[PDB]
Amino acid sequence: SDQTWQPIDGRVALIAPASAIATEVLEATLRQLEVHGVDYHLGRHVEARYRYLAGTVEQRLEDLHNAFDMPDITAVWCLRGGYGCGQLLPGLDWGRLEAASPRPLIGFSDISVLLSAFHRHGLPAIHGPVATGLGLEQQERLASLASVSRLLAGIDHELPVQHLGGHKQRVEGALIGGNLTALACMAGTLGGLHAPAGSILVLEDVGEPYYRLERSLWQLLESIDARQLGAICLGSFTDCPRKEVAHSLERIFGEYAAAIEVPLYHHLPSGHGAQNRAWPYGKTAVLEGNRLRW
Amino acid sequence: PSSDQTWQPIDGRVALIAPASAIATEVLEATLRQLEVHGVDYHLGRHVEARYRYLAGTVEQRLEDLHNAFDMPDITAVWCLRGGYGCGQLLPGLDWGRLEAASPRPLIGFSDISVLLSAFHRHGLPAIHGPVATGLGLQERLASLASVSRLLAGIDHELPVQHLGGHKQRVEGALIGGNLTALACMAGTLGGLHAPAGSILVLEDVGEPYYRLERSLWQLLESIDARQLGAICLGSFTDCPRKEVAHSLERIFGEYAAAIEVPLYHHLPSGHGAQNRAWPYGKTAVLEGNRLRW
Repeated sequence: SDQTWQPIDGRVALIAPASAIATEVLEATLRQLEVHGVDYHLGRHVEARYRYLAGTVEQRLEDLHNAFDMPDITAVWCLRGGYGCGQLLPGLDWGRLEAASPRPLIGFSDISVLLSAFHRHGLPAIHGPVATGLGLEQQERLASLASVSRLLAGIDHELPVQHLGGHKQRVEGALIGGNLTALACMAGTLGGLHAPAGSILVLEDVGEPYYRLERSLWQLLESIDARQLGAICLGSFTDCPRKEVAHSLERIFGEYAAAIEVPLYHHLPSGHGAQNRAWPYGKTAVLEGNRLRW
Repeated sequence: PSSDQTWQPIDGRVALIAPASAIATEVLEATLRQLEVHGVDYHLGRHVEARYRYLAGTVEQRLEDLHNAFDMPDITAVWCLRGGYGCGQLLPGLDWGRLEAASPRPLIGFSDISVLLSAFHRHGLPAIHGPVATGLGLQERLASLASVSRLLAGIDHELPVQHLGGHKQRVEGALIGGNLTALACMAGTLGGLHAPAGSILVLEDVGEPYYRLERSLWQLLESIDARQLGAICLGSFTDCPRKEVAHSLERIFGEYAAAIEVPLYHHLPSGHGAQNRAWPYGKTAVLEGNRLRW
């Protein structure tokens, strides 16, 4: 059953590399982790505030590095996205991270920037709910949160997806992407999306008018070797007001996919709505039939 | 000497084009009537009334008009009708040789048009950051509109500024920049900001919460040789809601300017408010005390 958590072996490091956390949401999160018998390590600066950021870059870097020093940690679950994790990229000690035993980094939204950087450096990661999702359709939300422990245990390996137009085909490549806006906002920097040839580019977003999505897509595709992608795979675009625009969002995305001669898929249950099922970031997967399979 | 509301004659013909967002018919008509009141001979691009979603026609249609503005021998300025979104889309197909072959005809606009201003500067073509032509068809506003003809005629040479941070010595370099969001959205692409060493980076924006401004600023500065800039000079940040954020906008921009060790000025009367005085894009200027001069 998909609301059922798997035990998480070892300990989960909780860090806040992006936006600041409300105290009551943090405590509610920890109580839910305890319900589920999850042993955790709370980063020492998770309650820090520096404007809307979870502390200074230096504070966030200390917590992320500490998460990689402890030997019993088997996963690093980001508490909140929002904005700010790209700021850490010029300070990360990548060598200290490759040397630690495997511990997938977990999150979505702004955390997409760190997922991509991790993939570039050969480190495991998971695109899924941030841990404060625990402390906030309700059935779908609960299945999404449960999906993290289930993926860490290796017991889920597929999601449903639909091919939009085109023709029947099989696409195999690395799973990359996440939040369109966050990733576009790293183009031209050291944190630009890692997009090896053949990759399946997953995109989702929230809270944007269509012209801002198009602008972001144009930038992202112009900044990578787009024509060498295997596929573009849309998750959800939630709370994105159409405002009388003549073309649907799928028409716009379809025009871009056609321009680069890459197939377009959609309805992956991934993003900012109730459906946000975890998927392994940077692994080889296959688009076949009605699913994405790893 | 003349009042800032007093236009100068524009000799020859002004090409009106719409390389970004679509144009409302009534606003266009009022624009043309104001040009006629001022004795300005104009030519409307064949596709300026095109619509393709929110864009002023397809890429091919807009390229046809832009190219035509450089093919016609009697055109002495190219005044963009509206910004909004879309002119970066023209960069892949733009024939620079065709533009460079034509007699001098400054490109005028702001907002999204900043993207084209920068590309023109990279190709040694004259340009002006100031009101788009539809601003005519909608006292400080009138002075802003008059400043275009006055700058084409070469009679205005300075704008007021105020020092905000960093060293107080004279800065001399090329005037670059414009809209922060639009320029950040070209980072990592063929249309990225042309930012030669020593430049004075002007920035303005509208309608953004502070975290989005910071995200754009971090991207733009990380994507250029920021440390080699001469200065950052802020225009207006119009309708940018603070919403309880603990740090002021001046504090945030101060922190970034300090991080790259570049002096920071503000209160340039340039942007999306009533104060949008024209300045020469890509021209060498001097920033000293309470003035920017060229």
